[PDB]
Amino acid sequence: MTAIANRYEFVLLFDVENGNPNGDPDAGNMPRIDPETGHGLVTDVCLKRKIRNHVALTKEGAERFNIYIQEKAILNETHERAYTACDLKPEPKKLPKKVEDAKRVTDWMCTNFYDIRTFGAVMTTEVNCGQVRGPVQMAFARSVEPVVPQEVSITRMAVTTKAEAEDNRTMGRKHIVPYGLYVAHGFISAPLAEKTGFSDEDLTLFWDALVNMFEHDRSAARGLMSSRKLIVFKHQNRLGNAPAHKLFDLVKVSRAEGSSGPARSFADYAVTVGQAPEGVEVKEML
Amino acid sequence: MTAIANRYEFVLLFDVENGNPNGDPDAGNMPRIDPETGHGLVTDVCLKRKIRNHVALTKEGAERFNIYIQEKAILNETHERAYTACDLKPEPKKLPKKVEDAKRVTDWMCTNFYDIRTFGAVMTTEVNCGQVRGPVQMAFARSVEPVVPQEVSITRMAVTTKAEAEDNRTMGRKHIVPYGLYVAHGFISAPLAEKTGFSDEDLTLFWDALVNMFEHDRSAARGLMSSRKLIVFKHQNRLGNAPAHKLFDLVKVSRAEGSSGPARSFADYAVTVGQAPEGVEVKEML
Amino acid sequence: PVVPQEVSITRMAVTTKAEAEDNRTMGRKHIVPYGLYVAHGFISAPLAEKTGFSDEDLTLFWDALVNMFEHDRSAARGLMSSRKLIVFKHQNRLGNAPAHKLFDLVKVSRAEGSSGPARSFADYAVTVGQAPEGVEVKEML
Amino acid sequence: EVSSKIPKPNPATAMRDRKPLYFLVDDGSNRQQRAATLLRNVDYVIEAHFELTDKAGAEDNAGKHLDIFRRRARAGQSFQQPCLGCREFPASFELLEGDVPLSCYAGEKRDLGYMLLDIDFERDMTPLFFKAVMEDGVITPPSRTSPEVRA
Amino acid sequence: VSLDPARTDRPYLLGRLFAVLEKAQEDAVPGANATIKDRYLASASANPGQVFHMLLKNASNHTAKLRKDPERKAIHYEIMMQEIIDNISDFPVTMSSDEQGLFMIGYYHQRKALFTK
Amino acid sequence: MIAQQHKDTVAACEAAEAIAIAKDQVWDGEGYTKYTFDDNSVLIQSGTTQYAMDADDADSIKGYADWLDDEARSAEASEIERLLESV
Amino acid sequence: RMHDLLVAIRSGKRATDIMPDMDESVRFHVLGLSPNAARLSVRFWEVDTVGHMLDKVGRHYRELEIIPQFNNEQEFPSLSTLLRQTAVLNKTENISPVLAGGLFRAMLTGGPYPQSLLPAVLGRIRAEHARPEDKSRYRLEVVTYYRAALIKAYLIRNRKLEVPVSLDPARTDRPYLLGRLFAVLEKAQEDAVPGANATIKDRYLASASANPGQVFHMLLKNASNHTAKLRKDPERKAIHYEIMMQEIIDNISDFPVTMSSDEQGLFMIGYYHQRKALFTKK
Repeated sequence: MTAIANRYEFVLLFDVENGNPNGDPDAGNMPRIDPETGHGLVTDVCLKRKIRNHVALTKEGAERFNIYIQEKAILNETHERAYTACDLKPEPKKLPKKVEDAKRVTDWMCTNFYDIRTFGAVMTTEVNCGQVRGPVQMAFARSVEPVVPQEVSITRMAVTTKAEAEDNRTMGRKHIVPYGLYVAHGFISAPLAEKTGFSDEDLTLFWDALVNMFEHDRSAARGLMSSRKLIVFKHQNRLGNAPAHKLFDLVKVSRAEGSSGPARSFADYAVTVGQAPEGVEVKEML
Repeated sequence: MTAIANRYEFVLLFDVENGNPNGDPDAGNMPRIDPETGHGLVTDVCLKRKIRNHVALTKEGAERFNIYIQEKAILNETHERAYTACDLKPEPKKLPKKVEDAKRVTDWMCTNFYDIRTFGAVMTTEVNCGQVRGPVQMAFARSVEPVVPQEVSITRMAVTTKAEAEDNRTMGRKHIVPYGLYVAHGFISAPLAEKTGFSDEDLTLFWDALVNMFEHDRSAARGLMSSRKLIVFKHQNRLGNAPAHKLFDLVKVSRAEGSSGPARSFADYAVTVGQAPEGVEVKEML
Repeated sequence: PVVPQEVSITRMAVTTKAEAEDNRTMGRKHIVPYGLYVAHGFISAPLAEKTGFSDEDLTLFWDALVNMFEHDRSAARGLMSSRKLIVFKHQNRLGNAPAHKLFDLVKVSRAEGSSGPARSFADYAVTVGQAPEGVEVKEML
Repeated sequence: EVSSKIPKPNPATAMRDRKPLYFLVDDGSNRQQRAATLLRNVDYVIEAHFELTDKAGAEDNAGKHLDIFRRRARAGQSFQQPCLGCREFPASFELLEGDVPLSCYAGEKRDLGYMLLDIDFERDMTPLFFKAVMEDGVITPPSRTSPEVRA
Repeated sequence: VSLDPARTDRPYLLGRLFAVLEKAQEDAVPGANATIKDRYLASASANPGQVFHMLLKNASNHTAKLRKDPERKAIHYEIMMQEIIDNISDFPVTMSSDEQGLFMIGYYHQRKALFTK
Repeated sequence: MIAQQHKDTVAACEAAEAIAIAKDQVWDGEGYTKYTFDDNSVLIQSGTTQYAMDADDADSIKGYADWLDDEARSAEASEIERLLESV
Repeated sequence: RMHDLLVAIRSGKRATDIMPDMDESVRFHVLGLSPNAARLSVRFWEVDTVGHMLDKVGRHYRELEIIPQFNNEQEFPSLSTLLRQTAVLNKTENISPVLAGGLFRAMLTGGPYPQSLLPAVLGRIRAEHARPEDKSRYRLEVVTYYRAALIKAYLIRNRKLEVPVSLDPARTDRPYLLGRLFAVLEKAQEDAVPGANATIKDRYLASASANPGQVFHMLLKNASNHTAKLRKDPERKAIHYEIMMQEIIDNISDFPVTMSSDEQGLFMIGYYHQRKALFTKK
């Protein structure tokens, strides 16, 4: 697998209208917010799952493009598949003693499964396949302005089993963010790609997934989510020639002249990108 | 390998944004904090590990630049390698009787391993190989302001083993620091470098590692970490010309007057570097 | 009073093949978050007269006390430094006032604006009283 | 703590060649760890008197030395800083012009068993002991110069 | 008692205001599954200046629903609100951790008082 | 071990007692004197003959039993059992 | 019989009452030897009379008295067990010899416990956490019966404070109230999320005890989330926990920015007492 030969950094801008970009499991289902400033948050795992879903949809389980975590599968069975394909006994809870075979099993896992090859995975279980760090990493998405989550009451004209009034025989709850423009940062590391085999075709498919991430993620509670801007910084050498924080500071978001009241559309924000350093090429056509 | 001939003290300022700079093995995996004050902590060991990782990445195991504390190495085997290179029979618990032979083995270990040459090591294991102090030392890193770690609850759509738990998805959680600016102090000793061989090329590589320490350390729990400032104080003689605590006080970090509310970006802080004594100079260009 | 903290750490490599059969070790590291220590000392001129301890030796001793820790850096000690060094120089070959009464003149307390556990030298305010008529007082720091 | 004393060198051979003389505290058996169980917050009052020796001067008089000691104690002067046994335990001393303050064991008669009285340097550094009984918190050792306590 | 109506600390007053708003909503709309403290506590303590206005709108609606019935407490809660917001010059954009703790303390102090028979 | 330097000479007794930690004795049929040292090493003497023993190796303790007289072995059955569990 | 003797001497009675053969005037010797490589050193030595030292041991056990957390626990905790609970991983080794010397010393002399004791147990509470991997059915408590007993003994002796043997709802003491509040928040959490891997006892106990001002807001908000979920789901009356929070928060005027070591000990004792009185209330 001819791994990529350049270090990348990208910034993704997406917004939600009357939707719930990511619920909070331990606080009802409210959208995640910063507990001190109120800015909305979307966990990296959510975006990674959306990318996984897009890859699965657009590849339909083709060769070398399977997905490891998938949906209600048993991972130990996947590890057993990997061991069988390598002619090894998975009986021990440890990795095979011979380093060559311990590398062979993990290489098979990386080659077969796209999300392992891209984001990495931990496979230390009863049947062990090692660890992969993942060439592609992305941090939490954070709204540019504070959001005010809204709880919407909804009723139902039907009952599941039996009601006590046999009146609000059913009352539900819907959480929505009236609007919020989120900014997601991400990094791609060439050495890790060389270790796992993350190639250029994988990078192109990843860009496609980022651009069309939400077009097939529609749901009753998602609302209208869309990808607005994707700026990709490509370094001229393997290790890069500019700090990450310097590049991300080139992408700036501001209200422009629509300061009247709360933001309610992408037209209320203005995005500008500066000139990249000498050794970095910035492509924004995505 | 001529050793350095000047004492150095340096101050490193690095950030963390929606990340976990250093987990606490005792408190689940929460970021280390000073419980009596709330200030965050990052063990010097973690920074030394990141420096070792950067050195290994940028030197790819070149001669005289191997790192001793490797991912899966067995230290006794490395000590056995040293003894074989020195053509000696190793007693189990004791160094070679002839003090010159012990010096030879320790010098071999220092010369062919970078991190032994820099940070020192303890090798009095079942195949003794002496001890080294290490010219370069660094203390804990402590946040300028108290941090507010928050628990992020996440889920997974798959189950490792055979279980009927999922009627709800498998649970899990991350710990992140919304933002924290850490200050790390460090010392370099010429007298120890003389005994260990820490050269000027080693010093340049060390500065490079400090500057680019985090650029290749991305992961699913680190978030966005970056080194912001690196002030280096260089003395004109092997023994310094001023107490270190005087020098560290020249680097004053305080919140910018134009900022209010919780800190969320490095722009919220203003760093000022004072005038150094006559016998010292400040390399505030990193 | 000081309240040392226990810090848990890990290591990548195992030392022996026996323990390699999961290949990590969990050490621990004890630290004092902060503490200001007071050290008393006595120099006896009559004893020095029997040994040759001269004034240049005394200057070197003051220098060492001032710069004891500047070369003692290590992974365990963290940051340690000398803050104040008060010297009482007696006029007589013997003393001129009780030593315990002189040490009392060096009163160290907490600054007005400081509350909770101390975490920096700024939390402590140190003052030195008026010494008896027969002794001098110096502040090398 | 250290295992052994430093040996006597011959200075002449010290630079018949460059001979680095040193003691390595950390080297092997040189490092001896010694646990000490020691007292805390002690307080004593010592009653002692004088005696002229054979080599006393023709003009030396007990009164003169007594007054010298009293003046030094009152003013706090001292040849060397007194210590409670070991030099790392300095002693704060005063002269009691008034009455001895009341003791903590005022109503006790505690037997402390035999304990060292002094060391007889005339009879080849021979230690001699006495049965110490703490009556009313005050110990009354027999005179260490008497012939019936010395062998 | 424990409640101190003379504190006049902005976090304390905001906590008291939140408590009285929750009580007003509970009285106006009995049987609701979730109260104000269950819904807007996170947002209220995060950025009070962004959500307290709509909380006050809802409280006004609830008091309106209570004043109509001949049993009129509504007026009592309205006067409490007048007094509490009287001592506030402006809403805080953000509240510090200790300030949030004081906010919760004030909320719990006010809530118990309104539960007195 | 100094027994190799001085072998069965009496001066071994002098050297051991000069460097040895607390000494023990046995009176069971044949007189035996024990000189114990640090490092769990013990030197045992009877007349000119002597035997060196290590308290961490079983074989040394068995040989110490064999080097003793029969009646002594019976009295030392208790002591021998004590050292033998050192493992 | 030994149990009867311990009960008697703890209550302040004389051992002669349980059995008459003791002549309490006979004097008793206790010696403690600590080893090193090849030579062993005396660590402590007491020569008091049988009656006096029996009375001192009885006073020690009286001070250690606490309501047991589980019925299987010893009524009179062993000194070794108490010391073991301060060990790094609750095993006999790693016990600091100095603390042991200060026990089996302060125990049988009646003097103050070594000042190092309280920070040791507090640090253990900071470092310890739930250990379901222990194969013990009950998720191990961070503030066990033995640690709470040690803290109570230290507070009673070294600080002269008053500490009840069980929960005191009229204490109205700020550290005690904060400990009780932490206990009720924990109960709300483990009711809202059954079978949780870790509770707030694992992580926020240290900072809550040491720096209440900076961490109790998040704990209260999380407990609000827990009760809100607990209200929609079965067990709709959450109401009891809210009432308890009201009744405890009522006696507090401000969350302290910091607390002293003895105040932290009081916090731990209050948390232990409230937790025990809440296991099967409902």
